[PDB]
Amino acid sequence: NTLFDDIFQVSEVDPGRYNKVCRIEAASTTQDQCKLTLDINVELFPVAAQDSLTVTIASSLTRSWRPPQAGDRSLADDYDYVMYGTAYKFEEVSKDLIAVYYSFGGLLMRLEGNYLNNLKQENAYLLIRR
Amino acid sequence: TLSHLRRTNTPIAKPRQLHNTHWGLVCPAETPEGQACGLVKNL
Amino acid sequence: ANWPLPVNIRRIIQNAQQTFHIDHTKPSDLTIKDIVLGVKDLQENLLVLRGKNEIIQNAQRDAVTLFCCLLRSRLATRRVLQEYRLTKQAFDWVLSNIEAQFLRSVVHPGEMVGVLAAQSIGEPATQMKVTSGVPRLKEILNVAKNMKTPSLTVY
Amino acid sequence: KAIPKDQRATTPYMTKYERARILGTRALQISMNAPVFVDLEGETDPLRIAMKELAEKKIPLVIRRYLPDGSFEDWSVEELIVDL
Amino acid sequence: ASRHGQKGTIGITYRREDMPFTAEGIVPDLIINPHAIPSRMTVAHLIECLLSKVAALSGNEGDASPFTDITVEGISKLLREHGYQSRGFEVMYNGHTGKKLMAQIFFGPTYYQRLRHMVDDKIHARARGPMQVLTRQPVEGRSRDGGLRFGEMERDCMIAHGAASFLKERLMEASDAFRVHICGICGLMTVIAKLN
Amino acid sequence: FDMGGYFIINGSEKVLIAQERSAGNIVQVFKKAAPSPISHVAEIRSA
Amino acid sequence: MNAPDRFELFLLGEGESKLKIDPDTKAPNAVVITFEKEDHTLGNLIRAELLNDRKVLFAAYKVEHPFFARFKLRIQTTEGYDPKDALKNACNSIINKLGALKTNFETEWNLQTL
Amino acid sequence: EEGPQVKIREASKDNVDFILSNVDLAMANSLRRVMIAEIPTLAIDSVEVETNTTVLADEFIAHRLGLIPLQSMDIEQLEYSRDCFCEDHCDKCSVVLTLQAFGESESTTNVYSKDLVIVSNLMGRNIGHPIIQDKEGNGVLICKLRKGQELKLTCVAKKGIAKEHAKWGPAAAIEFEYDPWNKLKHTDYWYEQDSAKEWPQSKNCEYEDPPNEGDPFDYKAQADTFYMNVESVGSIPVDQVVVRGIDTLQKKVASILLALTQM
Amino acid sequence: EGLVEYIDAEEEESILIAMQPEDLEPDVDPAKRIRVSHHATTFTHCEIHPSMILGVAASIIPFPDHNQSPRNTYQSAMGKQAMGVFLTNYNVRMDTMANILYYPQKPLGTTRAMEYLKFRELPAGQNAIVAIACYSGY
Amino acid sequence: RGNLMGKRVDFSARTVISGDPNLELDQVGVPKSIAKTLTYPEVVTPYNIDRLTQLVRNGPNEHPGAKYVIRDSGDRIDLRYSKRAGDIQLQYGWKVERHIMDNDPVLFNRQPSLHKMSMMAHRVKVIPYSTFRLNLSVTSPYNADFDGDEMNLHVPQSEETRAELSQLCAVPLQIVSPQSNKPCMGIVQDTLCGIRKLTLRDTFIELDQVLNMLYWVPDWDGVIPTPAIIKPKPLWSGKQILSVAIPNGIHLQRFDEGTTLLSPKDNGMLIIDGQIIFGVVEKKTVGSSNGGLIHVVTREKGPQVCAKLFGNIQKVVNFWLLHNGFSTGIGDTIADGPTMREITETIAEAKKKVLDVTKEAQANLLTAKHGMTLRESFEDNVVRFLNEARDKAGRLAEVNLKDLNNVKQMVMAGSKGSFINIAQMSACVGQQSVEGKRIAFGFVDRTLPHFSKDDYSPESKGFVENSYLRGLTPQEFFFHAMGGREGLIDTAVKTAETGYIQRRLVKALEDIMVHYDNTTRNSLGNVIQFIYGEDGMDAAHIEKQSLDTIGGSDAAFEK
Amino acid sequence: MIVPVRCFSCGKVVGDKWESYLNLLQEDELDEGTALSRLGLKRYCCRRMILTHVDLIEKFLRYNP
Amino acid sequence: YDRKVPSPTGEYVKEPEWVLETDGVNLSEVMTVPGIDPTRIYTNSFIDIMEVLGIEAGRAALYKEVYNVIASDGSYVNYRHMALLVDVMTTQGGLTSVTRHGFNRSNTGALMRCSFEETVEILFEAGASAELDDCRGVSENVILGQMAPIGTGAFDVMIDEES
RNA sequence: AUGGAGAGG
Ligand SMILES: [Mg+2]
Ligand SMILES: [Zn+2]
Ligand SMILES: [Zn+2]
Ligand SMILES: [Zn+2]
Repeated sequence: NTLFDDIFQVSEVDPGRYNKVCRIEAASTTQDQCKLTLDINVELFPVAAQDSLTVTIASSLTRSWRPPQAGDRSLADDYDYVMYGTAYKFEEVSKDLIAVYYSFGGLLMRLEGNYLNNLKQENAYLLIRR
Repeated sequence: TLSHLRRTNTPIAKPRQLHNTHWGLVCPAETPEGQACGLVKNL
Repeated sequence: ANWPLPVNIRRIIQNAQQTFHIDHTKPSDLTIKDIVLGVKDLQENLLVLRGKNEIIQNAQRDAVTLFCCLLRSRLATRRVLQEYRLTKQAFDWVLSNIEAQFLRSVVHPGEMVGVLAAQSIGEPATQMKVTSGVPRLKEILNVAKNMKTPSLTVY
Repeated sequence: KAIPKDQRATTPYMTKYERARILGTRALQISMNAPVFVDLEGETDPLRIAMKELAEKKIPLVIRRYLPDGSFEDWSVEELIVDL
Repeated sequence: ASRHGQKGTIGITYRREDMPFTAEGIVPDLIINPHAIPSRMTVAHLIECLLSKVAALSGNEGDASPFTDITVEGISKLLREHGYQSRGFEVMYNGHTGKKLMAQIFFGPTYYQRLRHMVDDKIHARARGPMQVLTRQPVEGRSRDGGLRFGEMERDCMIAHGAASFLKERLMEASDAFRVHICGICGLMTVIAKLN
Repeated sequence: FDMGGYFIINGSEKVLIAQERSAGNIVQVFKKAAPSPISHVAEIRSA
Repeated sequence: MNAPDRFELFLLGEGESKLKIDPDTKAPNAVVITFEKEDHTLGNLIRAELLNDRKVLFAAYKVEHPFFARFKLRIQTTEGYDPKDALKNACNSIINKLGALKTNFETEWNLQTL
Repeated sequence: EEGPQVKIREASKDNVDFILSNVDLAMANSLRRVMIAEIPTLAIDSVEVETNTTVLADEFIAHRLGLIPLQSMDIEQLEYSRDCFCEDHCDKCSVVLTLQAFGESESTTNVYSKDLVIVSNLMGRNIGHPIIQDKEGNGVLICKLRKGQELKLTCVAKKGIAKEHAKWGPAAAIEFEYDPWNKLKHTDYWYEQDSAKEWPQSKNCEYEDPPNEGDPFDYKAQADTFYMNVESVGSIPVDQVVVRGIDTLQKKVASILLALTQM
Repeated sequence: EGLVEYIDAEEEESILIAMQPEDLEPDVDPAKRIRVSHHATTFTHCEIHPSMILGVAASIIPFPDHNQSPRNTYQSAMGKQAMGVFLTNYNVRMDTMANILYYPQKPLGTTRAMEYLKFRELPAGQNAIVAIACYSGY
Repeated sequence: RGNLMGKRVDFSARTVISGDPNLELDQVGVPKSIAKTLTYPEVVTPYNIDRLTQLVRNGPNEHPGAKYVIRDSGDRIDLRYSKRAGDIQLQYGWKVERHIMDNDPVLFNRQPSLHKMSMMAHRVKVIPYSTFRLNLSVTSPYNADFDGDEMNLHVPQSEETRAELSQLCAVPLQIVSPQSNKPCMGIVQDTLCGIRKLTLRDTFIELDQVLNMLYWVPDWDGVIPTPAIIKPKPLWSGKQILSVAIPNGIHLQRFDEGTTLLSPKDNGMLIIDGQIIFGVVEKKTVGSSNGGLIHVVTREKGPQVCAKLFGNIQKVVNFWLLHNGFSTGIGDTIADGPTMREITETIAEAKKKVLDVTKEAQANLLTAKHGMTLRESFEDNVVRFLNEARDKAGRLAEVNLKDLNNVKQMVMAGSKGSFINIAQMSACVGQQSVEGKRIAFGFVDRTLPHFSKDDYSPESKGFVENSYLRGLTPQEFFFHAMGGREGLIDTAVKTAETGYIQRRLVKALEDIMVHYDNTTRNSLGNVIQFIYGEDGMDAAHIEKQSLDTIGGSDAAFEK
Repeated sequence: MIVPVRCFSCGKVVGDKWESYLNLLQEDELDEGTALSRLGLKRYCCRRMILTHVDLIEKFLRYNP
Repeated sequence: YDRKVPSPTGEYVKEPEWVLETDGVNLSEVMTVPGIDPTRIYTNSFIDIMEVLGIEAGRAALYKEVYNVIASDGSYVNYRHMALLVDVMTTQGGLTSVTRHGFNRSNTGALMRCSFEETVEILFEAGASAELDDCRGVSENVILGQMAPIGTGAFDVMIDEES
């Protein structure tokens, strides 16, 4: 099923000598002890400043990648920007602060929270809408 | 042919180095490589 | 700290926490005796020379001293149990693999290393305020009575 | 004189030179149609057959390792460890 | 070789289809690697390419005289006046697929000169051939159908490798090999070996 | 276009390369090495 | 000297067939077909027309060496769908498109001047 | 019709400038490749030199003789010399044309392509005739003769493919451009200051709409609109060049399909 | 008429040579090269042209002042190995070996020194449409 | 020395070399004619009697064929002249001299042979054209380019010696060299610049091209990797598709500068389980370094897997670069206006400083440094100032360059380029030097007749303000010519002296090896080292590791 | 030698344009650019083929044999 | 000179001292001067080190110098090779040069030493002194055209009935 | 065969 779900507020956008991928820095609008850094393909899904994106972590929607057929098969998303990556590091800042590191084909991601079912697994479907 | 008809040979302190007095008399670039470098010069 | 040593240990360690898929939230099924006596018996099998007399044994321990230092530094009980948390099977596999790679890293008898050394020194010399480089090397090899730049470094 | 089967201080592992020598000699024997002691299983190349015959330790050769003093230690191919 | 010490041999030959092509349909008669530029610092190669391009378009004779005030800026301006990229770059298409190339290519006329050395005049091979009369070793020279000298350094290499049998083979079966008879007393080649 | 300046020996075109030498009848002083007893030498090649 | 003949780029040799269909042992229900005496001109087109079929999982071509005029084409389709049929359908699609294109160009040319 | 579309912009005896609509990149590029190489053409393949007392060498002349553009209108009802059962060459596969020249006047007696005289039987087929787009009517200049210099030889032209040799090339340079505004972003433009001011503007930009800065990148876009300009050497008419190209590609595809039927 | 003198090095030791004839007369373009202002006055001789310091094989090099000197040397040593028309009467001479280029061409980028070397009349190479690019990797 | 220590041999060849991205590392492109010329004797056995019969039936001129047939009596049958070259009944025990065929072990060598890597055993692949063809990752231990280079190839004549070549002199074995305890082979040129251009985070590859690259890998499992981007367009990344070439179980970790497990500048290098996690792949990774990827793969998976890795990486990267494109023009040697202005004023203030120091020294106010002359201190100051000027202008030009600058890209990739190249092509080529000193006075109290006597100004003593882009002045050109001349001279002298010295070293350490007691001795039994390398380890199987016991405080150590 | 029959790069015929080029040069007193432009040599490769060429056959015909 | 020195707290910390460089060498009297550390004093002349401090110190100094020359160009050669060279240069008891005056005066085989530098005179004096050749040298078996007892040829292969 | 010149990495 679903592993994580939260709404973040884009606080910073950084095009570090790039033109297709910009590193984003957002914070949770629910938890004051939660933050997120995430590389985003702006050329596909543009992310301006002061935006409120809906972020979700899933494990499904291994075998070879078959053709899309979204209007034929179970897409299980209807989001705007979906990626697939792999967790590679579980960092513990404090006992009440746990950070995780995902890697989406080079597009890295650092999610700092507290309360998680995010285990070290190839399964990492990051779904973002609005 | 032109190059070979204007050649300078030198038998035997630093006779291989391009001396300052070679200005306007000897070509600075045109010289054999490997062995007889600097010794064999062109006008 | 960084020095050329025969067997790599870090790559073996990170190959143990992958081949066995160990989680970092589970107590190790090891014992103090297992780790301590295990590593202490691991150094016994690291043979370079294989004589039975005292001299050969001394030369042996002297030959494997540094790598034994590295081994003890990397396979300390604290480090083994806390830094990466290795299980029993994983630890034994690490020991066996280290011993194997050590026996592989031994120079093979018959190795013409004289010519190999001469080539290993002569070859980079082709790619070359005191005197340095080729002329200095020439001075060194010729053992020159008079060197072009004699120096006295006094502390 | 010689050296007894016990108290042999030489490396129990077969060196690369010893391996290349054994494989070479055996492949030479096979190249001159010598009796094969292993199942060919499709292999016809004398070198490859020698390798497969080495992996099964079906090679009846021996190695006389010379010591610089003049002594020598004997190591059968069946006894030598091939870790390379 | 070009005219700036940029020498090199032909790696391969491609037909006009496999060759990359500009929008004008022009295909390069020659393709050189950029890596042969920064390490050797032959800027005048690029400059003479630009100048030859402008002189080609304008139909004039490009002045590549040594000490003149003709700068890359002026040439670039003259090139831009003809409707091309001032820095000589051209958007080309991959001949195999027809798809555009991400990076543009420095494309233009350059005076190249076919040198003296050619492969068919260099290629040599001898399995066995004529020997010398004194040393009974393979003769010297490609024109004499000779063999290559297994120099001392090569011997050193084969020593380093440890291939003793190979070293013996090169110095016996490959080159010269003689069967001699030796006396068991004096130990010299005095023996009058009356065979048969 | 042939500029000449060469000889013809047995059908073979030969060329005499200019031979460089030190100008004679010129007085030159040279500082001698340290192990040498003499310090300076003023020489001249007479032709 | 050692250069091969020019007709070896379009004329088949002795015993050489045009197509060599081999069962791909990598993934199930796949095929590798060896095209002889053909280059990118055909391979790129066929491969591009094999990706238009939505019942085709994989489709790629490659020329293992520019010296020899030949290329391999790996195709993988869904279960119950033989890849040869996909190849034939793609080919016929190509033929139809080319025919229509020819007709259109002819009808266009029949309205021009000078 | 129903599929791909053509929009002829310019047309002449030597050039055809048109827009190709509703087509895949691979098909257009393959069409280009076929138009460049795989179109059958007639050109001099054999040269029998009798007397050659001119400046130029024998095969030096044979080269430019082979490079001469010959008529290839009815080349399709001609046959390959490798397919015909005749010994060497005949009239059903090859076209024989002689060349006889000799210096007469004190001035330099030029030798062009107009001096080539068709000898073999054409039997109705429009073929072998050297293309002369020259104003004076001379054509391709073979060589130059002095006062007492003579050139006597016999040329044998055979059916060949430009893939075998560039002399059988029916076309010169084919202009090819898609997406003049780089809206597909297949090209990362190099620049120093401004990427637009430095790079010139293509002619094909007048037929498409300029991108708006208020619009994001169209990632679902493909290459549909193409701009081509095919130039003929003279051997085969431009329209016939592209038509024979299409038919050639179609024919080899049909040959592969035929092989599929055979296996 | 006492307009040009013959000067050897020994006499060159005691004169002041002007590099350009414009260095006798007493805002700028950043593109051009930086040249040192003439701080000398008592000139006795002026250089004909600075491009005369080069030789025959080195005068064929386009923009030799924009290259590294050993590259100019390499080109000077490889210019003697290029094929072309070495003599017009090549067809009546019995040389042991001779190579003549099929279609020689006079370079698009020439030198004012090439005029006297007759290189545009007897060239040794062709202007090839070159492309600096990474293609097949061959 | 000429007939015994090194004599000419049979069964050899020599040809001009060239590269081939589609050849394997342990392969060599051998021309067909050479394949027909060189021969190997093969004894007729029941295993190969058919193939040998076919080879004899083909004879010479047609490869694969044979040259001679040796019988029991020892009579040599010449197949090209024999009346019975069509009817031969090969008896068991007969020798057949067949042509060199594919997958045959030959010895590839290039002079000068400096080390054991100069002679390596390759597998033969018969190809058209008259050129020896080799991989681009074998060009470094051979030290060779393609500017008319020629190489030699030798052919073994028995089974034991071809085994000796295949088991000792084999190229995959010679990957990790016992010289600098590091791999002597790596990815270079277009493959390096390409693998740099591919692993960029902006580099995204769509479906079709990804499929092609995937099929370009011979060791591809046939499984399409799940794309990094799912919606809106299914896109892959360069890192993702490059991971296909990397075998499983490969773990690489390297931190460079500000690498904090997130890499804001996408630096460093993290690869997990044969899958690159993050970092731009270039010379520090895919190159021939100590802790490089090649060393790891070789020491982990083996030599064969490493050579096959060379193959895969080369094929994929060259394929992507083929349809991407990369170039270099004069535009990549041009800096901005204000940049060139700052460079010019930098050189100006430099010459101004030199002027101040000069006038100071001429006023006898200069105080000599302890242990050197006033004049020496002056020259040192001027030279140092001019060097600092060239470096200042050079960095000023390097900062101005963009990331799209092709030359700068080749510098970043590590393919070919450096800082000084940028500095000289665009900014300033700097001060010329002869015999350690600046251009001396060839003439009396002056360097050239165009200057006045006693002119120690920079532009006189051999300083060049202009870059290669702007063009050098006559004086500057002549001085630079002097410098380059000295360069060539001392280069020739260098390689000569190095040659002789190398010979001496070889002849000195000739009869030295390790016996079966790990005792490094000679021909007299004299012990050089009781234990070889003072530890008994081979230089090949040795990696630089960190001893984390010697560093840190006692508090951290105890903790 | 003599004017090349066709351009190397593309393959356009340029053999019948030499005498016309000379006529456009000396008779009409035009520059090389306009002369090459009127001959339909738009691409600078074909333009090169004539602009770069040197007719050496004229010097060759001077000999009697 | 800057220097890494163990701090009393533990970690190595940069502590910069003053070092006197010197043109001129006479180690025999400089080290005996009161004021400096006579245990760290060093010269680039290993020939003086060999005379003053011993043959082992000369060994270490020689290796230090060679390694310094190699690393001066930014290159890197493993320890065992250069150590082997220095060892073979120092095992005779003194500093043996790599020339005809040095190692070529050894008690090795005549054929081995005749294959380098002075050939004829060596053969002459060997023929005069009547020297026995061990024939276990590389170049010697090379001349004899035999499989030299090096590498693969270091041992022998026989057969023992185990079938 | 000896001897010599030039060139290639
Ligand atoms: Mg080279
Ligand atoms: Zn006797
Ligand atoms: Zn016929
Ligand atoms: Zn053209």
